[PDB]
Amino acid sequence: APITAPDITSICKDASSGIGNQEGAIRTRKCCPPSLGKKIKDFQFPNDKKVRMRWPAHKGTKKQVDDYRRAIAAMRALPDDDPRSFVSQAKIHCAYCNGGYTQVDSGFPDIDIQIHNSWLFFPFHRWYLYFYERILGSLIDEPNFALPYWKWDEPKGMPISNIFLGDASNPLYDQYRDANHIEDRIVDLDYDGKDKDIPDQQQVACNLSTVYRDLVRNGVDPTSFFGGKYVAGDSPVANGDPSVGSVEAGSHTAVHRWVGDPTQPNNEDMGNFYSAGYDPVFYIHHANVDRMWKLWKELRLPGHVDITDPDWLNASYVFYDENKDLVRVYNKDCVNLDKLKYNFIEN
Amino acid sequence: APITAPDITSICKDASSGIGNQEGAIRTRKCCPPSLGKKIKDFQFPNDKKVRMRWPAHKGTKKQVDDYRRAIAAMRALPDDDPRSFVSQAKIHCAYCNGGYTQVDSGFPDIDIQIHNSWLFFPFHRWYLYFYERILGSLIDEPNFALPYWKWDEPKGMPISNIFLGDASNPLYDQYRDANHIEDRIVDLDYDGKDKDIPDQQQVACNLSTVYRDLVRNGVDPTSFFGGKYVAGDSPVANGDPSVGSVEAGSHTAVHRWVGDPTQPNNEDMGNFYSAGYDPVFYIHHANVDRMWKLWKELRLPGHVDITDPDWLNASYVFYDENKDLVRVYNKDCVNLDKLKYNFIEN
Amino acid sequence: VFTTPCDPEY
Amino acid sequence: VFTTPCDP
Ligand SMILES: [Cu+2]
Ligand SMILES: [Cu+2]
Ligand SMILES: [Cu+2]
Ligand SMILES: [Cu+2]
Repeated sequence: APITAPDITSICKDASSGIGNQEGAIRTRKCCPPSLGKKIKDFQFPNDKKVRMRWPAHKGTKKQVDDYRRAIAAMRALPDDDPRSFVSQAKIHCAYCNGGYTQVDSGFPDIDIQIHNSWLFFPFHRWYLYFYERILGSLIDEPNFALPYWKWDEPKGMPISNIFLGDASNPLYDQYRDANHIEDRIVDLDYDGKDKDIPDQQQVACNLSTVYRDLVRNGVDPTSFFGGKYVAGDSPVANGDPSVGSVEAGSHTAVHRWVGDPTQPNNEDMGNFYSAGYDPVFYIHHANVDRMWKLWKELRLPGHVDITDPDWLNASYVFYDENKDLVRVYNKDCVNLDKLKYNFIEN
Repeated sequence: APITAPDITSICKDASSGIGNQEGAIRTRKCCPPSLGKKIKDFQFPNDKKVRMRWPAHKGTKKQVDDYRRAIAAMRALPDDDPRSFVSQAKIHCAYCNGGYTQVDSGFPDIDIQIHNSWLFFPFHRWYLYFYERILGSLIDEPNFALPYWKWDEPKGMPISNIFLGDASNPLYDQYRDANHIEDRIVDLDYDGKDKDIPDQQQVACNLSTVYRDLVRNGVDPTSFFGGKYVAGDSPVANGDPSVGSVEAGSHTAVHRWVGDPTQPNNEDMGNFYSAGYDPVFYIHHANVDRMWKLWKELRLPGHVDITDPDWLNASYVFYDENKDLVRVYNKDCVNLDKLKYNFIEN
Repeated sequence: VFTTPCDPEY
Repeated sequence: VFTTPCDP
């Protein structure tokens, strides 16, 4: 049977899984979403006139950059308890990744839902960003708003983009990042917790090698790319499990570790699920992770196909949308980007 | 039905295929092997006490380099029509690659045999080198003689080894190489006819990427790695045909094109099959190509399996051995390096 | 994607 | 096993 998120406004508990130092945590663990008296609606495919074209963070137009920056500013200006607010959006990741919800709707009320370390990884984050992106556009009246994506598979996109830097006046900035690494600028997609100390050009080549490793060498079929089968009744799969998919465990994990501030008690923000969403670059990293799913299919190699298992197709989550409605979404409905009315600008 | 070499001492014609400027050709097209009254006998697995360990050309010991150099000197000193001679060994490549033989034994006397640009590529050259190596060792009374190999998949192995350089006083030297490229030293495994103007470290990374491409990205099953099916009744597959296997079309082709002297009418020696064997480095490049087959299987990725089609298994060629005996060899018998009594020194 | 060190745009 | 730029 499929994993099924509950009514997240009725059954929810504070996050207390996957956080090593709870008492010193620099972000909240009270990650439950607000109650507005909304019913949960079924997803309807969007009627957008134009496809939202996500843009590489290092090569945006002025309008793309300004729209994104202004939208984040608007999101940070919302009241805290607005489900669209900066902290409310961060809390989503905390709730779904650090034990906010149970499998009560599947007949397992005492087992948590975890969306990481399994085949839920890609579609959960796809939907999360889908609503996040539509929310941002709505806050600034840009009906065709698209997120940037951190194109760390392309040499000039490998340095963390200047748009995220500066200090507190920049809506896109976050003080809780590894200062040494921000100085180095160029992300290490092969980062294992030890700095490599190599020429920039070498790191560039290593990153490209790492992308090919995740997408071709290790992501040879749906099990190895998307991650292991995770169904009603299962307990959470541990970080580091061999069943975790290639991208999730590889380049994905590396960027989180590398950006996260090791001087913080849980390497906040990017270094732990529960806090990662307080870094604007979290979502923009994940937009490129989202893109990897697209690229992986476009490789046209044996095994590079989507999942057809009903227990994956019929798995569902609940999110607030740009109208503060609650929406239930299914994995099956995010496999086709044309139908979700976005894609990514490619060379 | 399998491609089957005829009695190469009875049915053979001057090479006339795949050589653009034959009137100006600097090497002979009279590539047919000598007649010595021998009967063709089937291959028997060798009884060598020890496995011959092929050595990286940039890391040879004194004895390895001296023995190789002396063996090539001995081979060069032989009368041309000795089947073990420098010229005779070069001519083998010409005869099999440039139309010396037909499919007469299969009922197609009107169709040439071509061993390139198909699944015959790897086993033909494996056998070619097998006898070449045994011949060289016999000339210097070294029963465990092993070829060097050009380890262009390892950064320090990418420069053409200085053992091949100098002048005609060096038996391993060939004047008919691209002088600009020899000066550059580092081979471009992605060479496509125009010099990249890039730093050495970038070329190293390019070469590493190319090996990854040939062995993992494009070599995903036997058809794409070994090359297309080619059986009796089939016409010769053209140079550059997309059905050619990943290594043959890729790194393999690049090294030939890069070493071949563009000032020569057919880019002799390495720049055309018919002349490539007059460059001692031809065989040493091909020793690493041979190793790629080993490495490809060691990867243990889906599809990295040997061919089981009888029309491949039972394809055969004829070679002179170190006793000036005529031996018929079959693809099926060369898949296991232990049984051929050689391998490669690895890290 | 498919950027490599061999490419001129690298 | 082949060499990659990530390796020492
Ligand atoms: Cu997540
Ligand atoms: Cu993540
Ligand atoms: Cu050949
Ligand atoms: Cu060749």
